[PDB]
Amino acid sequence: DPSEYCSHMIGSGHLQSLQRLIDSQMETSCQITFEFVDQEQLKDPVCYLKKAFLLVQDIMEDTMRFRDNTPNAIAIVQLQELSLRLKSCFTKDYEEHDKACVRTFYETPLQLLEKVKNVFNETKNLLDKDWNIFSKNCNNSFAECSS
Amino acid sequence: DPSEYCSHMIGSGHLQSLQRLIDSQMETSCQITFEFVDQEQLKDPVCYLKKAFLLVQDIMEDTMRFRDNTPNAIAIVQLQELSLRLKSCFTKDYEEHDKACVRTFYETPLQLLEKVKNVFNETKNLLDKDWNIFSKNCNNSFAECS
Amino acid sequence: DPSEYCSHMIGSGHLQSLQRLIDSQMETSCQITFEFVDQEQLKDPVCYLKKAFLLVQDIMEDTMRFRDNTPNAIAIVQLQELSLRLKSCFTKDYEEHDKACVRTFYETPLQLLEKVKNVFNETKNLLDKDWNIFSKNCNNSFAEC
Amino acid sequence: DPSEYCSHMIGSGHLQSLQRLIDSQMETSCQITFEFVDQEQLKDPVCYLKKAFLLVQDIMEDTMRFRDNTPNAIAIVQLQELSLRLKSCFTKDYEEHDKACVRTFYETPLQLLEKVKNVFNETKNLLDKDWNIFSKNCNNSFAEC
Amino acid sequence: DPSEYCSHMIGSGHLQSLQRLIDSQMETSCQITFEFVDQEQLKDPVCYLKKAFLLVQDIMEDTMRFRDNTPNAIAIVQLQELSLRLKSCFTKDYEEHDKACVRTFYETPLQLLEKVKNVFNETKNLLDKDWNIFSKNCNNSFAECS
Amino acid sequence: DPSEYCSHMIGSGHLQSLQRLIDSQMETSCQITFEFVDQEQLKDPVCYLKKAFLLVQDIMEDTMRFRDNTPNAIAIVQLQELSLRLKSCFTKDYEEHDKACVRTFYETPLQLLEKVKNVFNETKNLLDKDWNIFSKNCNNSFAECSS
Amino acid sequence: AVTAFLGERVTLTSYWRRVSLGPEIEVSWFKLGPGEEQVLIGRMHHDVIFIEWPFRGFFDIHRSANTFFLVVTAANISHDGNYLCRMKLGETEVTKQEHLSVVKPLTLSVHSERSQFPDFSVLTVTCTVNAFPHPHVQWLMPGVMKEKDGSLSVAVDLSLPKPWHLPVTCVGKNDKEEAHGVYVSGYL
Amino acid sequence: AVTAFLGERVTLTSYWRRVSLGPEIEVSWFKLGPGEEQVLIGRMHHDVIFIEWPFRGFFDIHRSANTFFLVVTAANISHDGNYLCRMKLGETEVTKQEHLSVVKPLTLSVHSERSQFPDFSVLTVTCTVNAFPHPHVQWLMPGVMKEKDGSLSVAVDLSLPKPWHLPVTCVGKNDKEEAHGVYVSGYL
Amino acid sequence: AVTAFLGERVTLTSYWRRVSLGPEIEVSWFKLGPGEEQVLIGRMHHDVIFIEWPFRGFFDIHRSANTFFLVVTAANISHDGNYLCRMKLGETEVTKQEHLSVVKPLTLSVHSERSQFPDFSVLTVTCTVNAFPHPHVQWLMPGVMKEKDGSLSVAVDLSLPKPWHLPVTCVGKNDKEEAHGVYVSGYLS
Amino acid sequence: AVTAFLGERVTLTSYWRRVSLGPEIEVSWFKLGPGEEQVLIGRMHHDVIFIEWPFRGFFDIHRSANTFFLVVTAANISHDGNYLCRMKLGETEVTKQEHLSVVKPLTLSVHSERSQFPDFSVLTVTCTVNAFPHPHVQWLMPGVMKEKDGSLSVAVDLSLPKPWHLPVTCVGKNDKEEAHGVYVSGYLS
Amino acid sequence: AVTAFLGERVTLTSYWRRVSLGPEIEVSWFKLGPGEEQVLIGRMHHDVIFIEWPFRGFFDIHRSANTFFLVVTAANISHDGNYLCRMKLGETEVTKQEHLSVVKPLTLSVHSERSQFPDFSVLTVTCTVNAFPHPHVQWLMPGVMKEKDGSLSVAVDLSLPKPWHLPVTCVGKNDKEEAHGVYVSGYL
Amino acid sequence: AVTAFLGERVTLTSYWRRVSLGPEIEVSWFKLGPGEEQVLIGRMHHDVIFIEWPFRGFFDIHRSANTFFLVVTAANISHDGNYLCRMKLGETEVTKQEHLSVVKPLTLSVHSERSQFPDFSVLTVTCTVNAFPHPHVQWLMPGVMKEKDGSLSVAVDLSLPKPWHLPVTCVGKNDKEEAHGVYVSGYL
Ligand SMILES: *[C@@H]1O[C@H](CO)[C@@H](O[C@@H]2O[C@H](CO)[C@@H](O[C@@H]3O[C@H](CO)[C@@H](O)[C@H](O)[C@@H]3O)[C@H](O)[C@H]2NC(C)=O)[C@H](O)[C@H]1NC(C)=O
Repeated sequence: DPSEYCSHMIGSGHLQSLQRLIDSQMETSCQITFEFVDQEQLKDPVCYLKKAFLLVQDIMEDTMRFRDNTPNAIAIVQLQELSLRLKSCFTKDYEEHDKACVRTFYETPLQLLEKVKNVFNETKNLLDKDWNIFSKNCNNSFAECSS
Repeated sequence: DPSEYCSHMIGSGHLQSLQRLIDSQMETSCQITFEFVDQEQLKDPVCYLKKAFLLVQDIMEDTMRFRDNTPNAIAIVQLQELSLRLKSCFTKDYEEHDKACVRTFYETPLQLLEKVKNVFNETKNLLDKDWNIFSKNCNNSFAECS
Repeated sequence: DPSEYCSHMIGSGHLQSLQRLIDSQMETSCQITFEFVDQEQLKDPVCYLKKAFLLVQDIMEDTMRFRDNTPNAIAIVQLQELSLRLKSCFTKDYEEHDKACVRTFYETPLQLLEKVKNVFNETKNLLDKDWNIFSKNCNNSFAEC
Repeated sequence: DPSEYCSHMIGSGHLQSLQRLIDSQMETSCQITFEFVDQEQLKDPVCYLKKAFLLVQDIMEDTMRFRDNTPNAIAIVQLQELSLRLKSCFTKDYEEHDKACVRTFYETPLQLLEKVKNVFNETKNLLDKDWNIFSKNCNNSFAEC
Repeated sequence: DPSEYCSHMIGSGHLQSLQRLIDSQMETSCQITFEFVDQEQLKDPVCYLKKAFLLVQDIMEDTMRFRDNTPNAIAIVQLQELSLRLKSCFTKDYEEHDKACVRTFYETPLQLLEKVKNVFNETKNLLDKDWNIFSKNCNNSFAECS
Repeated sequence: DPSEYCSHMIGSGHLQSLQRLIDSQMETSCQITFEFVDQEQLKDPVCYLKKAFLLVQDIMEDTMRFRDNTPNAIAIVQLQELSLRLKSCFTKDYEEHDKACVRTFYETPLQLLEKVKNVFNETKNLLDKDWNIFSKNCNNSFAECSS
Repeated sequence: AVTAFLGERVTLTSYWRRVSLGPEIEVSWFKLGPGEEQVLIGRMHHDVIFIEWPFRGFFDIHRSANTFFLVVTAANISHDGNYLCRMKLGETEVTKQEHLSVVKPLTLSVHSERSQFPDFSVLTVTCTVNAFPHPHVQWLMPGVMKEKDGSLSVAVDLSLPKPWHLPVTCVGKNDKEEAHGVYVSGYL
Repeated sequence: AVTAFLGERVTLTSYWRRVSLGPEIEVSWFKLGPGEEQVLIGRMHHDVIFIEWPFRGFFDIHRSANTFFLVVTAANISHDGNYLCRMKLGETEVTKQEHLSVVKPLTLSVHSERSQFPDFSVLTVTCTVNAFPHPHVQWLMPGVMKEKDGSLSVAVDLSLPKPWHLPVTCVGKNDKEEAHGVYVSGYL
Repeated sequence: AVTAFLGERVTLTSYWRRVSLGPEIEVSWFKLGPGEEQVLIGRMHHDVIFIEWPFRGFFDIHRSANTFFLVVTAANISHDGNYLCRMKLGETEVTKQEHLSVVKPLTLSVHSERSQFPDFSVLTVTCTVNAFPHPHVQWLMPGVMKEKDGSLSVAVDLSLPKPWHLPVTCVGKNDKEEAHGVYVSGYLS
Repeated sequence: AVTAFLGERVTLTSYWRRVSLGPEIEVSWFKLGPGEEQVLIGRMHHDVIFIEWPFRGFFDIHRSANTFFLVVTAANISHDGNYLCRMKLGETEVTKQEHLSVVKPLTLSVHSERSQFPDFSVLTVTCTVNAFPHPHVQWLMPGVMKEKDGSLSVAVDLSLPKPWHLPVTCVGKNDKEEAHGVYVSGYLS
Repeated sequence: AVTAFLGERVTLTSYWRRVSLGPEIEVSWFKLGPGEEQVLIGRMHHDVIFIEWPFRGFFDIHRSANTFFLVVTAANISHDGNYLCRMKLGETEVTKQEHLSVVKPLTLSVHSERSQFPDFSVLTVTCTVNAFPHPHVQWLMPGVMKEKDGSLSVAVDLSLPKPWHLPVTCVGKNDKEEAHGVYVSGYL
Repeated sequence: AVTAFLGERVTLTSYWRRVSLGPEIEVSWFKLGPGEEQVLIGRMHHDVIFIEWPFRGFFDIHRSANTFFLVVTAANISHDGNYLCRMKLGETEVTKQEHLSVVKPLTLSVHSERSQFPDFSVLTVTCTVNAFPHPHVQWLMPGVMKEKDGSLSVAVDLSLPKPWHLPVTCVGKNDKEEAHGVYVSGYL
């Protein structure tokens, strides 16, 4: 169900826009909590990114809010649109692993943004090499959590 | 020592840059403490701005920090330079009134930005009407604080 | 069942004898308690007098005591007779009011005597004027107490 | 400084008037307190009488009070005169004994009157017999109190 | 069952042996407890001895112990044998009176020995006067104990 | 100052008499306290006996009492007499060692008597071999107490 | 009558009708418990007076002429109620019953307290009335506690939301006794 | 006089000489402390009686005719001493002084105890007298302690060696008051 | 200006001026005593908080962003007064002062008492105010006591001869806080 | 028969019959309780003594020769009663019983009181005896209370009408122990 | 975790998922108890915090951004257990459960006692461990008291006859916590 | 010796040198104190024993033959010290001095505590020794409290930074008495 166009969804436009969010934020000593997959439990590079990327999408609406019609709001609208188009690029794993490998972080908005950008950057690189990479059965990796 | 020139310093480019700082901030329930002019104590519009302006430079440096050569960082650099130019336009009031009319706020970064945008904006507008407006003697209004 | 007898039932000799009692008592600060008619409760002079009269009978027996055959004892015996002669000149009022308008007093023997004398003195005055005065229905007066 | 006057200084009219006081008082349980001579301390009849006499003067003023011009008031005024006439028939004894043999009593007005009457009644008796009887030196009697 | 013979059993040899037990004991302030007849309760001389004698055998065995074939040990052996012979001379009184008239003493060994010497000595003397003396009926005297 | 007659003072008569005391005592569980030299502190055979014997003499009057004119009283009188005659047989040591090597015992009169008899028996044996034995300077032994 | 306030000296009286008499009457006082139940306080005969130990110092008795007095030295709440005086001469007895009312004057208190959740906008004003016999509280609009001394306390709360409509008045009552507490302004 | 025993009701009296008067006299009672020192107990004028709080319930006052009474409800030892009654009519004053004697009847006790060293042969008999004002003890032959109630206790010991010469008598006294304690035989 | 009522939770703040800083600031809160003395309440550094034992449970400290909170968990009268917050980054120290006002809402009471000698005709009405900081009472005409909780009580008497001039008004004050007491009628006619 | 007075040291003994024995006997002393029950006071064997904790300081045990002593250090009323001593040598056991009598010397008191109603003429003289075991009181003519120390108190009243027949004699008893109380004269004439 | 030691300040956290919300969320923290009851600790809404009176001074609550903190000011043993945070935004409620482990570090004690009967030759040595939650003691071979502070104590005895095999070792544990007691020699 | 442990029955002895005497000797035992005072414990003569009231139940005295015994029924720390027995026969007195050592066996305790500021990385472990007469503690390296019972407590702290060098050993001593405490691991 993944096909060749999976290599040609995430563009440099999306990434540049992610850098924009980061570059525009005021530096504060301020912290929010959010979920994210922890790299200490999910070490396999493909599966970490597979899970991570899907998590970033369904966390986006709650964690990445800007005023409507603003450049960053528009950037977020485009990432979300892009998520829907990536649908068939990730094959589903066992639903028992939905809450698996996930953890909360009490960090800065800038630090949230760094994480999201890197998941994006790395998910794009993988897809550019192999449009079929995320058809990987990730169940064994997900079960290894919480190790 | 103010002059006609004062009417020509705060351009609408500055104000759009302030709006871009605002529009680009991510929405959190995050709050920060900063010191600013008490609008409950300084009601007089001219005197409020005279005071706000003597705080705006330090406010910027300590509260509005961006990564270098970033658009928002550059905007702050240009707002800093503007504030040197505008020096000429405000006549000094008694030093006894340096810490008067001031208040801490526990507010959102977006709310800080809006306060700052408003100073510049009203300072522009007042100055568009009268290049000499901020040569007002504000010693009495300051004394009425608290 | 009154008559024109009542006009001069109480003579001046009856009054002199009362004043004799008062004149003959020793002045002390002694006080005794006795039941009498309450003048604050019972302001109407006619009904006051009628009430007082149904009491001076017992009052005299219990409160005004002298040794047999003494001048003052005699004057009491006659005042007992006078009161027995006066039972027709006052008509009866509802028995429900037998204890009404009555009150104890903690007073001097002489003060008691002043009270008792004035019942007779004031009765005689009104009785000199109208002999039928104590046919007055006092049921309402007594009822106000 | 006695004489044969003293034999009949106190008449029977003086005694009748005393008994009149007693007869005319109301019987109550009132009690008053008064100083009189102590009969347990001072048993000798002659000296008792002498002592009592130096007291009935004041006793009467403070204890036997009646309104001016009353029969009983008059009888007191005369008993005051009688006592002033009797000051010669008793000779003085040491002043050191002015408070001796004396005692307060918490008693009835009538009981006081009985006391005062007996001073006069018993004085008269002894005075009828011997007119010079109260020239008796009572210094020793009083001293025994 | 007593007879003339009873007058001839306690010899003065026995009594000298008892005196040798006494004379040979070292003087200490040592005290021992033993049970004996209460002289305060049995005053009667004959009855006292009748009773003392029913105790003397056990008293000896438990209280007067010497090393074997020693002179004092031999003396005790001969006093034991004498007591068997003297059995005949005492008639038995009610068994109800076996524990009556008895008392514990907390005394010196020398004082124990003296009590024992006295029983034998007075028993000898009484028996010298009347071979039949200890056929006395002592049931009443015993009953008066306590 | 000791001479040959020191071999011929303590006779078998004295010893037999000591046995008599022992043999005549009633057996009791009774105890007295007395001083005696302890064999644990004074191990040297000669010096133990030298000290022991002298101690037995000046303890005799207080610990070994019988009624006057009794055979055992007479025995004790003779031991005491014998002590005076033995005077020059024991040469004196340093007076600082008077209280040395001595100890109390809480024992039976029979046990006291056993000890005394053995000191006697052994002191006699030594003297029979050497009338001069107790001229031994015992100061070194006495100083070793309390070891 | 009679009425005494808490802490006051008060007397109840009785008397012998024959004015000629006094000391010869055997007089006994009773405090009437609840109910059909009489408790001896004290007796008086021939000027000898004996007060039962439980009432000793709280009550006394004396006579003047034909008149007999029951004195309460310092009225307390327990003393409130009926009394019986039995008067006995030889074989003949007359009894007088008397009622004594003991009153404690009221104490009215007002205080306020603001809310701590969900905000500080709600002002609760509390009005307390202590009294005997009949404490009564109420707030004028746009249970009972027994104290150690026998008196009664009652309290009412009034909650005001923003903006507080001050002043507010509570009326406190005993019977005819009346006091007000008025809360006029908060501290801010 | 007067004399009261501990716990008894007792009255001190005073009076106005003019028999005609009574309620009009201002009467005040004082307990006289040591010394030249007067302490107000209570006042009476026109039949209003007020007792000072420290004496409330221990003293009361009443009047009959010209006669004034100071009643002590239950005499205690502190009440023993002098009293002053000041009587005031207009500008004129007369004072009466009265003495009150309070007596506590004596309690005599006897007990014995034998020695425990050097032997049990010595019998010590102890006689104790409690009283007010004047307890006194003594053994008939061949200091003071103040109690909480204000009374005094005194004790004497008698030691008997063997053979004990029993019985032995101690006499206890208050003033004229006298009791004996006699120890007749030991327990053995 | 921060004011708390007795029993309330209340918060005092200080802050680091550079908004991007927070956990790096060593923070110590002091209660200022009457000799200008500093008593250490507690310290904070990198979101590790330690509250001195005499203050434990009465005060707490937390941070959010560049802001440093002193929480008093239940304001009591002792807590009224000044506080000092010392903030250090490396060699640089800045201090902030904060005054806390603790207020106890006033209680106003009215009661009366009639005289017992020479007669019963004088009515004495009493008005009492308890409060903190400044209780004040006063009768309107035609000594300060210290309580165990730290509050102050004041009382005034008004003696009225017969016939009693009633009603009578009593005015009580804390600062701006105000209550009235009215004695309207006595118990007997 | 052994008797001790309250507060006295007192000794009870048992013994081994064979006089040459002593330290070898295992000795245990018991206090007998009201159900014939044995409560262990303490044990002794080879001059090692152990006293049970509830009895420590109140009882001690020692031996001399064949004799075994139970020392009660200060006799109190609870100690009155029986004791049992069990002695064992190997399989052979013998027991001795001992009763201890504890006695408290009697206290006799006299006091009086006159009546207060209907008059002061009746004199009531009171005689009281405290003791243990058997206090007894009695007035000579022309309920038992339990004290905290275990002793017993008894009292009798004698009411005398006027004129008072004085002197009056009171006789108190423990057992053989005897005291008299005489009331000789009252305070007033 | 989270684990706290006795006396430590410790913190439980919860959060709202929409990062832009904070004060709007109605927050309430509950201590969960045997076995389904929830006891309200306190509430927070719009930065108004009210801690229920029983938990006052023991617990506090504050907000940071979208993050909510339960502070337990000095962990005591009663605080060991589950907690529930209830977050409400109008109609939506989300719930978070959180467990706190309170731990009391172990105390190990050793002391000896020689026997007193029938002789003094037996040494019994005692090892005591107090901890929370799981104290456990034992002797290495050749009765649970519950304390006031909620902690548990256990003790073991070892009896050595002569001659004593010293040294002897006791082992005390909590969970992973371990200490030893060694008795090396007696006093003599 | 003689040495006794806390709580033990112990015995001091004295004797008369003439073995035939016993009861005749007047015996008295004294506790010697700071620094020359002699306090009479009790007396014995002719088998009569009297123990002074302050020592009653703590000490007793008895005789055997010529031998005299002081029993201290339950050795407590105050009993540690010198004793004097005075023996008198008419004119002759002989004296004997005797020392009693009371010993309380040591208790050794170990427990740990992690730091709370500026972080939780420091472990300080505490070792406590209570004994009599000479408690002494120390840590083997890679403040004397006096108790109610007269015994002494001492304590030492050791502070370990991360990473903790466990196990660590504490050494506790009395005199020849020795125990060790070993902290093997923390809880985590
Ligand atoms: C109000 O007045 C009554 C009396 O009319 C008070 O009751 C009395 O209070 C006294 C104590 O002051 C009681 O006496 C006590 O009795 C106990 C126990 O029986 C005794 O142990 C004490 O030594 C003491 O004598 C007395 O019994 C009691 N009288 C009655 C009739 O109950 C009452 O206390 C007063 N109430 C208040 C709040 O003041």
